[PDB]
Amino acid sequence: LYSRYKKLQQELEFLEVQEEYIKDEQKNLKK
Amino acid sequence: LSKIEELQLIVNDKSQNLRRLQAQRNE
Amino acid sequence: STPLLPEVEAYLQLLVVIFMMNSKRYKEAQKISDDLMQKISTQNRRALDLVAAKCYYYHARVYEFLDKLDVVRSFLHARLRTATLRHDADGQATLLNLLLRNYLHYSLYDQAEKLVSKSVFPEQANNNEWARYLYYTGRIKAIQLEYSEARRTMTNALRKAPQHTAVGFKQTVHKLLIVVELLLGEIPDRLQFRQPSLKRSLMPYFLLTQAVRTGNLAKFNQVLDQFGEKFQADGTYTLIIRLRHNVIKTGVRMISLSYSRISLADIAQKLQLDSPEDAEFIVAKAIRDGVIEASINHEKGYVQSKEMIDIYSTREPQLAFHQRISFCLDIHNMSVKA
Amino acid sequence: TSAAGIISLLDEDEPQLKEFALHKLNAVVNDFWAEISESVDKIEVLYEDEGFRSRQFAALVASKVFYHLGAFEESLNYALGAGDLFNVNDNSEYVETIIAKCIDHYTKQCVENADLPEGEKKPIDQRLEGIVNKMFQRCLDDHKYKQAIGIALETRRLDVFEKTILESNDVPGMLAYSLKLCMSLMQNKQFRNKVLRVLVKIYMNLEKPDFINVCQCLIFLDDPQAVSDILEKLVKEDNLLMAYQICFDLYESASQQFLSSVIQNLRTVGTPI
Amino acid sequence: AASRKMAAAAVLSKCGEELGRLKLVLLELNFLPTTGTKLTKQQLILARDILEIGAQWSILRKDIPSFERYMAQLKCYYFDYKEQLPESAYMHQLLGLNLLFLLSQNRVAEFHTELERLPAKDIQTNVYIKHPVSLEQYLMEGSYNKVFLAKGNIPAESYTFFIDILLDTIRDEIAGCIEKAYEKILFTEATRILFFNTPKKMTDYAKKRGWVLGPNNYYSFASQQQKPEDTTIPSTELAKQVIEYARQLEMIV
Repeated sequence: LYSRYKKLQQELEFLEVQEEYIKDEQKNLKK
Repeated sequence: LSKIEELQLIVNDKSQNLRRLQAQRNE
Repeated sequence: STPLLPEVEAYLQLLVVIFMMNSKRYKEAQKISDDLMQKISTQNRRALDLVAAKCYYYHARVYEFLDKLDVVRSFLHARLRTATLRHDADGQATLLNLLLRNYLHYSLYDQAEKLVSKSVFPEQANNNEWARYLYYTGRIKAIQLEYSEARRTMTNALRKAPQHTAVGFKQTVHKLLIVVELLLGEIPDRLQFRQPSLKRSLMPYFLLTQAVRTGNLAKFNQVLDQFGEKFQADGTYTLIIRLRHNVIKTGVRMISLSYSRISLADIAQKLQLDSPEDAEFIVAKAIRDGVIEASINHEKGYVQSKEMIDIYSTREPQLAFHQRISFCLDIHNMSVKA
Repeated sequence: TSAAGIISLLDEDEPQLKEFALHKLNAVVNDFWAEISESVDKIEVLYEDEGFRSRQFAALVASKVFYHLGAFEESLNYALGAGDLFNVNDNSEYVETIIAKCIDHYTKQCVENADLPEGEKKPIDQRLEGIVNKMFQRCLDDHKYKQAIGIALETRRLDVFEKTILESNDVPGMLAYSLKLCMSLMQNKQFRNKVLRVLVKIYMNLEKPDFINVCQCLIFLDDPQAVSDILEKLVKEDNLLMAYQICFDLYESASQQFLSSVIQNLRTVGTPI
Repeated sequence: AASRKMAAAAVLSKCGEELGRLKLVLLELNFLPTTGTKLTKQQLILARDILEIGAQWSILRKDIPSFERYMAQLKCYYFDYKEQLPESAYMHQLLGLNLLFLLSQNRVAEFHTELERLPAKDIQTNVYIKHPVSLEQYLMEGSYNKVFLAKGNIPAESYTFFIDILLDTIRDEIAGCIEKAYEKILFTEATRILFFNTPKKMTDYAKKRGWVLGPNNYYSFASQQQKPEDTTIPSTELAKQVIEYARQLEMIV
C-alpha cells in the first residue's frame, strides 16, 4: 500500500501552521 | 511499504504536543 | 486490543504454571517454552502492544550463573532487526537491556560500546524507565576507570525504584557503589553504610572499606584472602587487583602534616609499615603526579614542601558556586514544568 | 567468537586471501556487525581499488553493515556501484526499504530540476533511474490502476504517467481522481499545469473522456485558440448536441474577454450545426 | 606434513621461508574460523597445530606485525568467550607474552578486558601468567627496582625484545621527578639513580634534555598565579557570568 501516502501528508502540514501560532499567542497575552 | 507508516507516526506524535500547548493557552 | 489481551495472558499464565509443576529442574520446562515462542514470531507489525521478553527471559537467566545456553544471543540479535528502530521502539529497548546483561557477565565489554551507540538512536522510549539499564552501563564505565560517571548513573538508578524488590536490586547496586568509592580513592563515612543492603551482607564490604581507610596493606591482604568468593560470585573479578594500588595511594595522602621541612626519615618510618623499603620511589611518583608536590633532598635527608593558608582566595570556590547553583536551578525550572 | 582473526586477513595484501576471507565475511555479517563496524573503512579501501576485481561483491557486504548501523543513504551509494548484485522481488525488508527511499531521491532532485529545464537535471545517476524502471514493471504485473497513478504523480515524472493509462471504461474513473489530486496536492503551478497539458494529449485519442472535461481544461488553461479548433470540427460533423454542450459550459464559467475571442472564430465559420 | 619437518629444521633461517608454504595448506581447509571449545578430532585439531607452529616461529623471527594476526587467530581455539577443553602447553606462554606486549604499548584497558574475558583464580595462580601480573602491579606503583628482574619462564622467550621499551618509560618518569624534587644534586648520585652502569650514556641523556652540568646538576622551577588569567581574574569571569545570568532569566544560552 502506497496510494495512501498523499492523504496523510495533508494532515501533517495543517498542524505545523496551527502549532506556531499558539506560541505567538502566549507572548501577546502576557503583555 | 514502510513510507505511509512512518508518515503516519509523526502526525500521531505532533498532535499530543499541540493538545498540551493549546491547553496552557486557554487557561 | 480487547480480544488480544486474553490470548496472550493465557500464554503468560501457561508459562508460570510449568515451573515446578511440569518441571523439577530449570531445563525441562524449556521444551514447552520453545514451541510457544512461535507465536511472537508470527505476528510482525500486527501488534506492538506486547511483552515477549518473558519466554526468552526464563531461558536466559540460567545462562548467567555459569551454564551453557549461549544460543540465546542469536535469538536476541534477530529481534533487534524485527523492530525497525522507527517501529516498535519501547519493546526493542527492553530487549537491548537483556542482551547487554548477557554480554556484561561474560567477556568483551567492547561490544557494549557499540550497544550504547545504538541506544542513543531515534526511539520512542527512554532508557531510564528501568534503572537496571544504568546498573549495567555503570560497570562498563567503571572498568574504563571513570569513577565519577559510574557514580552518577548508579545513584540515579537508586532513585525511583526501590521500595519493593529493594531486596535483591539494592544489594547488587550497593556492593558496586562501595567498590567505586574505593577505586576513586575518596571513601565516605561508616555511619551511612550500615542501613543500605541486608546487614549480614554489608559486613564483608565494611571490613574491606575500613582497611582501605586505615591505609595499611597487610590487613588488606588478610581480609581479601577470606573474600575470594564475592568477586567471583559477582562476575567482576578485576577489582581484586585494582584495589591493591589504591591503599598505597591513600597512605601517602593521609600523611600530610605542615611545616616547610618534614624530615625524609619521618615519612620513611610511617611508610615502613606500608612497604618494606620501596619508600622513596613511591613518594617520588606521588609528588610528580601533582596530587601533592614537594622537593626532596636525600642529600640533607629532608623533604621540603609548599605551605597553604590561601584556600578561599582563589578560584576553587568559584567552580564550587557555579556547580552548586546549577543543581538547584534545574529542579526550580522543573517544578514549574508540571 | 572474535571477528578479529578473519577481519585481519583482508588487511594483508594477497588478492586470493582477500577473496577467500570475503566469502566467509558476507555470511557472518548479521551475527558480528557490531565488531565489524569499526573496521569498515579498510573494507572500503579495497572496494575503491580496481587492482582488485571483486569490487562488486565487497560493496554489497559493506552496505549491509551500514543498514544494520542505520545509515541507509550511505548504503545506497555503494549499492549503486554493486550494480548487478542488486536484485528485485526477493521479498525482504532490506530490499523494500531501499527501493522506497529511491523514489524519495528522485523527488529530492525534481524540485531543483523544475527551476532548470524539465525532465532530468544535469547531474543524474543512471544507476538510480534503473531501480525505478524495475519498480514500475514490478507493479504492472499486479495490474492495479489506483497504485499506478499514485506513484506517477508522486515521483513527478510525466513520462511514467503516459504509459500507465490503458483501457477505456476504467479511465474516466481514474482521470477524475487524478484531477482532484493535482489541484489539491500541488499549490505549485509549474508542475500542476504541466500534468493537465499531458492529459489533453491523452484525451484526443479516446472518443471522449467526458465532453464536459474537454471544456474544463480550456477554462483552466485559458487558450482561446484551442476552444476554436475543437469547436470547428463539430460543425462539419454536424454534431448539434456536442456543440450545444460546449456553449453552456463556457458561458457560465468564463469572462467576457475569453468569450469574445471564441465568438469571433465561430461567427466567421457560420451558425453551429 | 610440513609441521614435523619444520620442527627439525629450527633445531631458523629456513623456517621463516617454510611458513609461507605452510600457509597455502591452511587455505584448502575450511575450518579456519570454526571453533567451539570442543574436540571434533582432526577437523579442529589439525588447524590448531598448524597455527601454533607459525606463531611460535613468528616469535623467534621476532616479527611483531605477523605475531598479532596469529595471536588473534589462535585466541578462539583457547576460549569462545569462555570454556576451555582443548588446551596446550603453549597456550600459557603466548597469553603471557601478549600480556607483556600489551604493557609496552601502554594500554591499561587491554589488560582489564582480558581479566573480564578469562576470570577465576587459575589465571592469577599459575607461574607463567604471574610474571606479567606482578610486573603490571609494579609498573603502577613506580617501584623501579621491583621491575628489574631476569628470572622467570617469560624472561627466557621474548621478554628480551620488551625490556628496552619498558626502561625508556621509567627513565622519562625519573627525569621529570628529579627536576621537580631537586633543584640541585651531585652528578654521581644522578648516575646511580638512572641505573645505567656507564656514566657516559647518562651524560648523553642529560645533554639531550638540554641541561647545564657541572660537578653538580642544575635545575630551576617556580610558577605564578592570580595575575596570569583565571576564572577569578575578572575579564574571563565577565564572559562566564553572562551565561549564568542569561540562564537564570531565560534566554537560554
